[PDB]
Amino acid sequence: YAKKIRNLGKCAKGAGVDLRVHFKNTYEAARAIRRMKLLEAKKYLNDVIEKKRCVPFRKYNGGVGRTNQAKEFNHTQGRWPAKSCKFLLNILDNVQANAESRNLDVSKLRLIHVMVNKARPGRRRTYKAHGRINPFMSSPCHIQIIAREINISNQNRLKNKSVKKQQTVQ
Amino acid sequence: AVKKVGKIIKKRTKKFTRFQSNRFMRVKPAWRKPRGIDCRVRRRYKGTNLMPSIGYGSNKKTKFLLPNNKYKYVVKNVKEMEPLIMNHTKYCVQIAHNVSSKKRKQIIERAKQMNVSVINAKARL
RNA sequence: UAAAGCUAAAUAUAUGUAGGAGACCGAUAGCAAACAAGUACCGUGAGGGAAAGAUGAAAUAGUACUCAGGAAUGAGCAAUUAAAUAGUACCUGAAAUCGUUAAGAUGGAACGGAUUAAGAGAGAAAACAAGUAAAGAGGGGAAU
RNA sequence: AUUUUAAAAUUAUUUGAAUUUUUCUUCUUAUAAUUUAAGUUGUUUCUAUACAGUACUUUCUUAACCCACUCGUCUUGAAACACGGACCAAGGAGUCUAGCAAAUGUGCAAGUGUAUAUGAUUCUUUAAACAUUUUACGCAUAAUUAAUG
RNA sequence: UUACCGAUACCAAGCCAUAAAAAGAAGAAAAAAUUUUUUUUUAGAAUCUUUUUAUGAGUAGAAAAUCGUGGGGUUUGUGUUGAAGCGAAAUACGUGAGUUUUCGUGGAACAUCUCCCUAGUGCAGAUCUUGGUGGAAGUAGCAACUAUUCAAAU
RNA sequence: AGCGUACCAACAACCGCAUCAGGUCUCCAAGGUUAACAGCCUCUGGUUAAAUAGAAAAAAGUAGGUAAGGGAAGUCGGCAA
RNA sequence: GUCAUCUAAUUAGUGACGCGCAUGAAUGGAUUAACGAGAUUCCCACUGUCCCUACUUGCUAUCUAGCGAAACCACAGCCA
RNA sequence: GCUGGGUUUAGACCGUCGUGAGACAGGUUAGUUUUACCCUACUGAUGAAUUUUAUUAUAUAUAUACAUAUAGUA
RNA sequence: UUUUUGUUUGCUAAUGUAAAAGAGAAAUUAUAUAUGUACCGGUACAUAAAUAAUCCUAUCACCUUUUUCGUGGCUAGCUGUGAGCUAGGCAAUAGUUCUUUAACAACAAAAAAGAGCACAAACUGUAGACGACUUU
Ligand SMILES: O[C@H](c1cc(C(F)(F)F)nc2c(C(F)(F)F)cccc12)[C@@H]1CCCCN1
Ligand SMILES: [Mg+2]
Ligand SMILES: [Mg+2]
Ligand SMILES: [Mg+2]
Ligand SMILES: [Mg+2]
Ligand SMILES: [Mg+2]
Ligand SMILES: [Mg+2]
Ligand SMILES: [Mg+2]
Ligand SMILES: [Mg+2]
Ligand SMILES: [Mg+2]
Ligand SMILES: [Mg+2]
Ligand SMILES: [Mg+2]
Ligand SMILES: [Mg+2]
Ligand SMILES: [Mg+2]
Ligand SMILES: [Mg+2]
Ligand SMILES: [Mg+2]
Ligand SMILES: [Mg+2]
Ligand SMILES: [Mg+2]
Ligand SMILES: [Mg+2]
Ligand SMILES: [Mg+2]
Ligand SMILES: [Mg+2]
Ligand SMILES: [Mg+2]
Ligand SMILES: [Mg+2]
Ligand SMILES: [Mg+2]
Ligand SMILES: [Mg+2]
Ligand SMILES: [Mg+2]
Ligand SMILES: [Mg+2]
Ligand SMILES: [Mg+2]
Ligand SMILES: [Mg+2]
Ligand SMILES: [Mg+2]
Ligand SMILES: [Mg+2]
Ligand SMILES: [Mg+2]
Ligand SMILES: [Mg+2]
Ligand SMILES: [Mg+2]
Ligand SMILES: [Mg+2]
Ligand SMILES: [Mg+2]
Ligand SMILES: [Mg+2]
Ligand SMILES: [Mg+2]
Ligand SMILES: [Mg+2]
Repeated sequence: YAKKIRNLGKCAKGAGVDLRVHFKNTYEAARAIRRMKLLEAKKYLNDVIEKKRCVPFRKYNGGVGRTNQAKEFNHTQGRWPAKSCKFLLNILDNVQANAESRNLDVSKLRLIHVMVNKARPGRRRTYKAHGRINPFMSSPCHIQIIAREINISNQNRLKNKSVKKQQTVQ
Repeated sequence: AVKKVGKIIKKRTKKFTRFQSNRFMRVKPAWRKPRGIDCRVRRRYKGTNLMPSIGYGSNKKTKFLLPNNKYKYVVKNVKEMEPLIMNHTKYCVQIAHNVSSKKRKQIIERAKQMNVSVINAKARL
């Protein structure tokens, strides 16, 4: 994992190797999640899956609509990336399980590192124009998630000068 | 600008970076001299990168002296250390980057015996 | 001494096989082909014609087991190894590109040069202290 | 390590002159010193009674003042409303031989080059190195003429 | 009528290179200590050293000095107490190509500047080749064939 | 005697670089309306699928409709309807 | 091109005229019923062609879930 | 943005010119009008942020910029 | 509001100033004249006329003794602050400068004292591509 941890005893990690979900949506979801208690994050994910709360598309915001729920994050654009959300939820669950297996309280766990890297594209073919074959590739991803339990010089002359200054002030 | 320290004068502390090395990744900073019409650098327009030139060179007398005032000498072995027994105030040892730790230590020890300065004693320390 | 003929040797070999070589090439190089290459695949056909090597000393060390998972996978207080960010897409793993974190900047570009500045890192081999003394740890060389 | 000397100048002396009678009057006889000669040395701090700090060095970072137009390219002229360039990595272009030339190096020199080829007590390297029979040929040493010459 | 500001031009000084010119095959100086120790040097590399003066634009081009890469002969070395490489650097050196070093990775080779020998020897461009990767962009779009819906099962 | 005998025949099995609205030969051929193997609807057989669904129902587009009074005054031209 | 004709008006159309830059006889000339997805003009019918646009329907566009390209691109992107 | 009637591709006809292929700044007819999803511009549609920033006064005739100002909604 | 110390896992104590060294200064108005003042724009009398070439405000530390006057508080006295007068003779020494650490504003901690909205969701349709708006 990418993060500098020091003590892995208070941390619980979870990974997703090559996910069949779009890199951008998933990234957005991750961003939305970040710096949150694990349970709260899970709840948020659930809500998004049921189309109650949206994730704000702030980075990859090209063409994404203009939802009502985006006002919650001071933004205008937002979406409900279902499959991606589900994937993320699964990973969260895994992380939770891992934590349980150790000795970490799930209530005091915060997501300290939610990384989404883009995996190698799954190549497919699309057919265009005047007999033209074009790449119809997917954008798979790796997801890395880390949860964590959260609760000169003197100089004599210089000294003299300082003293003088003090005296002056007085 | 100019960087006087002792009698040691350095005319140009800044590196001369290649033209446009800051504009395209593919172009490294390593100085290359621009050729061809319409260079701007070649033509020396105000505001562009400067062209390294012989005027910049350091006085023949202090040239390869480092801040210490000693010419740096690279050392791979004790035998090599030895040419500088009669020169401890004028050349300073640097131990080769590829020397194994024991050998380095030995070299350092030798240097101390000789009173010769080591500029990189701390490698693998 | 024509209008009949034969005849070994030296001489030539980018073909084939078999040897031996190099101041040769080192996987975009070298044969097209270091690998199930004239193979896959394309062309009605004559023809055209690739890409693709490397884990480790040893897989007779190729991931046991536990937990979460529909499963993949993940995680481990677990496990092979010297080493798994050597996990079979496996040596090294650059750049473009992208992610996380931090710092900073931001009124229709950005970067840059010249000169400072404030930060933020780095550093002591010029950037102070030779020697003298008390006593430890070492190393030597010589004299007889 | 003798032009950081010699002289100039200046200071305190010493002998003789001068018309500019003058505590900087000049020459000159002699001796010491000094610097106005003969390119900056001294005093006191500070860093500092420090081993790296917030000081000092330097890399990066933005600022800020002033400046700064996309490079390559063909062109009288490119920032061009000229073309090529999305980006990056690797590959990617005056070479090799034949004969001639001048340049220069080297050996030999009216010669020179041992060509093929032979010979060896030569055989991992040895496809090189060595050796050249107990008037070869090249180029040069002579030119000139269509030509017998 | 002055005064002032104002160039890479001019002047004064330094330093760098180039060109030329002078010229060159033996010796103790000082300081610190306390008369003797300690601290520095004690030079002589002919394309070299010392000094002097003048000069320094530059495309096409020419030349010289360097620098680096793959291999060779020679030379003296570095490696599992970790080589090459790679990434970041560095009170680093060089005008500069670069060189050298530190940390991290790496896990096996690597140099030569001692001389010179050889080359398939240096890239930002060629609508360059090959392989990769972007912004465009989570956008265009996934609109012929009249049309689906409910319940259950897996 | 031997050989062929599955299945597809395009709707995704063929050729169109593809599970591409294209192309590709032949036979069988129901009721109604009707001149009609036309078109429209139905029975037998076959599907209810087609590189997507859902929600909204702006502009704009595209395939359509319909427009008072006028009737080519539009436009190169009654093109289109 | 002049006279007619068609129109409220005609560089069009038709019928004449003809010293015709440069028409003309199988380079076929002149005339022709029928035929033509032929070229041209006028008339009637008919209409959103137009006056003068309006409303409306499917399918797209639109938003969502899912998936998901490309051309192009020196860097980029306000003007006088 | 359209239209494509002409001009200015290939088909074709006539006239003149050319031995001819063909020529015509002579005539006549038939002849594919591709792409916005980029940036800006414009038209509309949301919408944060804004202390070296503000202030035409405030306060009980006197004061005070050597001063006020939070913010969030509406 | 006052005081104290500080600002020498991504965090969980916290710093920034285009400008402090006295950053001192409120008639108005004309420019071939103004300003006051007193009467009825007019008259008379003053006044500025190098107007910031000025004026104001600085340094009197100390504590104690003899006080005087002003201002602010509470029920003539008391206390605090500012200014003068009189007496006591008292203090600062950093070894020659290296900013004269002296301002403003924000904070953070410590003690002390006092005292609900909005979005969504459903609904709406005066709105509308989606937001947004209009509603409930
Ligand atoms: O020219 C002399 C000299 C002599 C000799 C010697 F005679 F020994 F061969 N050799 C010299 C050399 C040398 F030849 F290399 F030995 C160089 C320079 C000077 C040399 C110098 C004179 C100055 C002192 C050094 N030797
Ligand atoms: Mg030019
Ligand atoms: Mg140019
Ligand atoms: Mg024969
Ligand atoms: Mg190959
Ligand atoms: Mg080891
Ligand atoms: Mg590794
Ligand atoms: Mg290996
Ligand atoms: Mg690897
Ligand atoms: Mg400018
Ligand atoms: Mg031109
Ligand atoms: Mg061209
Ligand atoms: Mg281009
Ligand atoms: Mg290219
Ligand atoms: Mg290359
Ligand atoms: Mg010659
Ligand atoms: Mg020059
Ligand atoms: Mg190397
Ligand atoms: Mg080459
Ligand atoms: Mg390149
Ligand atoms: Mg080039
Ligand atoms: Mg390519
Ligand atoms: Mg059958
Ligand atoms: Mg069957
Ligand atoms: Mg089909
Ligand atoms: Mg085919
Ligand atoms: Mg289909
Ligand atoms: Mg009508
Ligand atoms: Mg009518
Ligand atoms: Mg008309
Ligand atoms: Mg009209
Ligand atoms: Mg029609
Ligand atoms: Mg008409
Ligand atoms: Mg007629
Ligand atoms: Mg004729
Ligand atoms: Mg016909
Ligand atoms: Mg692309
Ligand atoms: Mg046309
Ligand atoms: Mg034609």
